[PDB]
Amino acid sequence: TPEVLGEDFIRDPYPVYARLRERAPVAHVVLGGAPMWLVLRHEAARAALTDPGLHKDPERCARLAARHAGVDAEKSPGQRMLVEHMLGMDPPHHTRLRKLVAKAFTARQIQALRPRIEHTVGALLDGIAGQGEVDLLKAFAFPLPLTVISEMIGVPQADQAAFGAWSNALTVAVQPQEMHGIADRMAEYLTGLIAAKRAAPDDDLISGLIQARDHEDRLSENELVSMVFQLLVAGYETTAHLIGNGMLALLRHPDQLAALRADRSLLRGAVEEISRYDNSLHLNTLSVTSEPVRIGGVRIPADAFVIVSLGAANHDPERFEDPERFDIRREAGGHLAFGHGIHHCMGAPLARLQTEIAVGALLDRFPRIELAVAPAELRREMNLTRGLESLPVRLG
Amino acid sequence: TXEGFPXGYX
Ligand code: HEM
Repeated sequence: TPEVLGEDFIRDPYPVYARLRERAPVAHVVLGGAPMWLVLRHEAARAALTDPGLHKDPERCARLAARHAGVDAEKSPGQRMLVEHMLGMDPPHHTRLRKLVAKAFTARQIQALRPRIEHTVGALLDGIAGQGEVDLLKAFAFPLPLTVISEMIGVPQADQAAFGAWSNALTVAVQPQEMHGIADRMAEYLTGLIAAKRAAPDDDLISGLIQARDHEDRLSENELVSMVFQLLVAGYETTAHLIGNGMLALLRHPDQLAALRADRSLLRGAVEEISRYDNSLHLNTLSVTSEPVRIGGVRIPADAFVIVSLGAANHDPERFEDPERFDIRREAGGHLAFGHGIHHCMGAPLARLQTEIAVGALLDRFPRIELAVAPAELRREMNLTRGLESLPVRLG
Repeated sequence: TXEGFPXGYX
C-alpha cells in the first residue's frame, strides 16, 4: 500500500525516513497526491543519482502529472525560464550547458568571492549589533546569500531586494498561472539585464555567460535567462536555510557551539555536519523513468516519478554512525547534501564558503548568542526546502 | 518550481 506523505512529513521528515529506510532502500509513497518512489538508503541514493534511467524531463513530468489529476501551445518566457536550466535536462544537452556555464567563471570572479563574502557578512553584523534580539533569518541568513550571489551575477544593488521578494513569492505560489506570472516578471527583468551586459560587458558572471563559447556554440538567449535564474535562486534560500538550520543545531548544542568558538579548526567539519544533519534540501529534484529501473533491489516501472531523499541517506546508519546526533567532530565526509553524479551541485564550494564565514563571524562578534525563544515556539516552513519560519536569537 | 510545478522547490 502507498503511504501518504502529508504536512507532518513536510515539517518533520526524518522520523518518517527512519521508519521507511529500515523497511526497504526505496519506498513507494504518495506525495501531494502523486504516487512516486522515494530512494532512502545511502547506497541506493548514490546509485539512483548515477542511473541514466532517471531522467530530468519537465515535459514528461507535466504529461504524467496531468494524468494523475485527470485533466486532458506557446510557453511564456517565465514558463521556459523555470525549466530550461541544467537540472531540467539529460546528457548530451546537460553536458553542453554545464560545459558552457563553467567557462563563464573568470579567475577574478572566483577570487573576489571570499573578500566580498566577508565584507557583506561584516556589514550585516554591523547593522544588527546593538539589537538585543533579532530574527537571524531575516537579518542575516537570507540577505547574505542574496547579496553575494547577486553581486557575482551582476544584479544591481538597487534591484536585489526586489529579486529576493519575487523569489519568495515564486516559492509560495500555489497556482500555475500565478507562478507563471511571477516567473514572467523575473524573466523580463533578466532579459533587460542580459541585454545591458551584451551592450556593455562588465566583470560579472552574466557577461561571462554571454561570452562563453565552445567554437561557435554559445548559450542562447533562452538558456541565458533560465541559467541566470537558476544560479540566482539555487543558492539563495538553500544557503540561507543551511545557515539557519546550522545555527539552530549549534544553539541547541551549546557545548559544541562553545567548542567551535574556541577552535576554528573545527569550522570546516562543523559545516559538513550541518549539511549532513539538517541540509536545506532533504529531497533532490523530481526525476522520471522512461523504462523500468533497478535501484536498491527494488524494481521501479516506466513512467514513474522518482525522488532521492538526500536527507534520509545523510541519516542512514549504514553510512553514518549515530546519524540522528549532531556532532561537529564526526567524519561527515560522503554526505549527499550537494547531490552526486552529473547533477552534483555546481555551487557547493560557494555554499560551503559562505556558511563557514557566516558562522565563524557570528560566533566572533556575538560570544553570548543564544536562542531568544523556547524550542516549542519554533516553526518549520510548509515547504520542500527544510527551513524555519524564523530564528529568534538574543545577541547579548 | 524548477521542474515546472507550483509548490516551491525552485
Ligand atoms: C547550501 C546551499 C546549497 C545546497 C544544499 C545545494 C544542493 C544542490 C543539490 C542537491 C543539487 C542536485 C540536484 C538534483 O540532483 O536534483 C544541486 C544542483 C545545482 N546547484 Fe546547488 N546547492 C546549494 C547552493 C548552490 C549555490 C550557491 C549555487 C550557485 C550560486 C548552486 C547552483 C546549482 C546548480 C547550477 C545546480 C545544477 C547542476 C546540474 O544540474 O548539473 N547551488 N544543488
